[PDB]
Amino acid sequence: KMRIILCDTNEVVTNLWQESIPKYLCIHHGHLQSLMDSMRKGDAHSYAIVSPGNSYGYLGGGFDKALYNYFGGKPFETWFRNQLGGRYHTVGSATVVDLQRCLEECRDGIRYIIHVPTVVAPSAPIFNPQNPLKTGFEPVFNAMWNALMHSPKDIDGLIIPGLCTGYAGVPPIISCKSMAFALRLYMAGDHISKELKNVLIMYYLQYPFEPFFPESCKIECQKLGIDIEMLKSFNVEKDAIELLIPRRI
Amino acid sequence: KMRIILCDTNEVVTNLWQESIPKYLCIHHGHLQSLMDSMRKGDAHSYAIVSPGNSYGYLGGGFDKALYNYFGGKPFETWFRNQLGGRYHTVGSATVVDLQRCLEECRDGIRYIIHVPTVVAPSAPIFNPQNPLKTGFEPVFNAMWNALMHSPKDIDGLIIPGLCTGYAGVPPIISCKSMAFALRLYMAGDHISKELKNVLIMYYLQYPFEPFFPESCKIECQKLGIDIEMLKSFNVEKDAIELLIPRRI
Ligand SMILES: Nc1ncnc2c1ncn2[C@@H]1O[C@H](COP(=O)(O)OP(=O)(O)OC[C@H]2O[C@@H](O)[C@H](O)[C@@H]2O)[C@@H](O)[C@H]1O
Ligand SMILES: Nc1ncnc2c1ncn2[C@@H]1O[C@H](COP(=O)(O)OP(=O)(O)OC[C@H]2O[C@@H](O)[C@H](O)[C@@H]2O)[C@@H](O)[C@H]1O
Ligand code: NA
Ligand code: NA
Repeated sequence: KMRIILCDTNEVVTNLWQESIPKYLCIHHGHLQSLMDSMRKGDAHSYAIVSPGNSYGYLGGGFDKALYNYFGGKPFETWFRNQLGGRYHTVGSATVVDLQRCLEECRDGIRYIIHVPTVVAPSAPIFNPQNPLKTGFEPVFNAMWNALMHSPKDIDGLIIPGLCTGYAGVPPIISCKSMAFALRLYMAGDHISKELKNVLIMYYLQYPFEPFFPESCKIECQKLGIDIEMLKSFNVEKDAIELLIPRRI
Repeated sequence: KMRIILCDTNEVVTNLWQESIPKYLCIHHGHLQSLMDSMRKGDAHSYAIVSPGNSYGYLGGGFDKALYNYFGGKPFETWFRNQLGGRYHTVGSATVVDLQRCLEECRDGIRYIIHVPTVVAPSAPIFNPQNPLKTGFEPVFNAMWNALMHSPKDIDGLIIPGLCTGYAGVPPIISCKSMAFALRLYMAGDHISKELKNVLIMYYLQYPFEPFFPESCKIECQKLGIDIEMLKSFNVEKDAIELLIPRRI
């Protein structure tokens, strides 16, 4: 129903998206601006744009900069930061900014910006090859999961760029995988219970805590064709997402 | 106006709280249960309890366990998890659960539980001495900041235990410092602009990004008696919070 548009100027990101994801979803290699211009020859449709930002709402670089240019520059940034309460928002949070208030700056079919801080400030990458899990796989998944969970149900399409793949410095190979996983859970709809999705996330993030693996979910894995042994030993650095969410689903 | 009650069974945590914090705030060494029993000889008052939990809302250990016992055990946990949508909530998020619905389980003057996930699951500590900042100072500050920002404005008191100091495995000496800082910013009220607080957080977390340090905040530091040089070089492991928020304020 809701179209998901993955947009990014880095072909490495777009190529990786093509590989890890099975209409309902579209991939666009190129600038957001052009995708927007391109978004004027179809409906002759309201969207929300996920933007990986900083904890303060400044839009001085990366994807945020495209948003800054496209929506009115420095007055828009000023307005934007005020919508966020002008204060610190933690990485792990997500805030929807309604552009409808433009009527009090309006443009195209974009009504929302889902602000998801990926860095406190771009003073240094968040990534550390010593632990690609805590500084890569996990933060990207969380940012994607929150953006999806916060997506207004009234929109026609959701525009999302690579997350943490710019100033945050997370390798695309790592980010794309977590984005693909979050999206795969979301697209599984009700074919997988919420509880089982919770369990799949827990093992994907390598937190093998048995007490949080209910028997009902074990029965559901057997019914869905998910190998429980491989689930309990899922290694985010070597195993395919398919082992958690079979495409047959 | 709003009373803040720091409660914890670990005397190391309570002792450290005494040292890093200057009525409006109370410290209680002891079990939450007894503080609640104690909370019946004063008003002859509605509170909110901050609870450091996991991403799934299970209440099987630590402070959450006290909540589990006190509010109805396994039916309460079941109800609690449903209030959270029965799904994954990221570390960095905060969700207020209204116990008012008890009338459809009601007890004392507690109306809210501010659920702040500090771990995905208690399968291992989140702390790593290799980087006490990214795995200690920062996550504790974020959890405290969010709990405070999410505190309902209608409550009389806010009950908070040590955050990340149990199953998360963050040393009290580190956690208490970040909790003290978050609380010091909050208690500074309007005596410090929101923007300056943003800057103090940024440097406290060691993200020295100059472009995010507005000139107006520099002028405000000079006016408030804050040494800008020491701000730009604040070292969370060696410098006193006082250097960021002078007690004279
Ligand atoms: N105009 C654009 N169009 C499409 N994609 C873009 C554009 N500009 C950047 N991108 C892509 O968007 C992705 C996101 O990178 P960033 O914007 O840098 O975000 P990430 O979390 O790394 O970093 C966010 C941080 O960087 C700051 O610019 C931003 O304010 C925030 O503090 C990258 O894969 C990048 O190639
Ligand atoms: N009954 C109690 N009364 C007062 N303080 C208590 C009590 N039980 C524990 N505490 C204190 O509360 C603090 C919080 O520790 P945890 O509850 O373990 O929480 P922290 O983030 O480490 O870990 C949360 C994680 O542990 C799990 O139990 C919980 O569900 C979550 O997954 C500690 O300083 C601990 O001494
Ligand atoms: Na950005
Ligand atoms: Na707890």
